[PDB]
Amino acid sequence: GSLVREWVGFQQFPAATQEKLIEFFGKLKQKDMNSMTVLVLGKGGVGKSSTVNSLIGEQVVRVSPFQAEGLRPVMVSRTMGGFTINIIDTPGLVEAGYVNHQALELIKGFLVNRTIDVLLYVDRLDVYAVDELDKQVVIAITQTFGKEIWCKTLLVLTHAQFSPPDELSYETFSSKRSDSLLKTIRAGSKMRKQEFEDSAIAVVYAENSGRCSKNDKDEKALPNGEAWIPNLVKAITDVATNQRKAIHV
Ligand SMILES: Nc1nc2c(ncn2[C@@H]2O[C@H](COP(=O)(O)OP(=O)(O)O)[C@@H](O)[C@H]2O)c(=O)[nH]1
Ligand SMILES: [Mg+2]
Repeated sequence: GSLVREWVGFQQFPAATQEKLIEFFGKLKQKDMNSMTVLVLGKGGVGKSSTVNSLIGEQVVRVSPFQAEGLRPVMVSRTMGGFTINIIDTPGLVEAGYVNHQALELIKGFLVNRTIDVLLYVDRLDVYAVDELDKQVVIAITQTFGKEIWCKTLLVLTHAQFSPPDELSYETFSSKRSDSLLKTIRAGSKMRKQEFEDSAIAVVYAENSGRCSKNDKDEKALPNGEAWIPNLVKAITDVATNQRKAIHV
């Protein structure tokens, strides 16, 4: 009785987002790609589940303030028009004051005979933190995966609609928060520091909350003004298309 699931969530996205999303995917189909596997890593409570639930369009993955449990990666697979998109929602990687290696390989296991196209690294925008337990996370990642991971990676900051209190210019605030994070990755995963500049990772901002508010065509927009879901897949898409090796060997 099961083959996969009909992306009922898509029919749910506003028109401008539907037709925009139909474009990006149309690209892969033509490049002989009728599937896309996205992974999602990061610390707990950053907004992995919230975001995935956002992209697919339904309540697939469960969100939670206390994301101290979980402990087993779930894959979400929806299809339509002959195209299949799947996201792997990985459990938090920080387990009480430190990286959780138990689960980190539990992830490395979930994907043994698989192929990854895009990896999403999430953290929160509303954080001003010089997080270095952070620097740890960035290491463990390169430890399990490695060289290919960051080239096929993307940085997502959630709570993209965080009004920086008492001091301004969300743009002056956003970058410092993006830069450092990028900086921690260029530096943390030792390989990249000079070469980092060679390819560049890039960032995408997201606002999963139901209070995000809209725009002309009723699609979740950022303060910046554009739709984050639509342009977010654009990114997952460009990365899925650029022919680097993929999480391999
Ligand atoms: N990602 C995200 N979470 C938000 C946002 N606004 C509020 N939240 C809250 O932060 C929590 C994130 O939970 P979840 O995504 O499950 O964390 P995960 O463990 O990384 O998957 C939710 O319970 C939301 O109530 C937002 O813009 N983005
Ligand atoms: Mg989760």
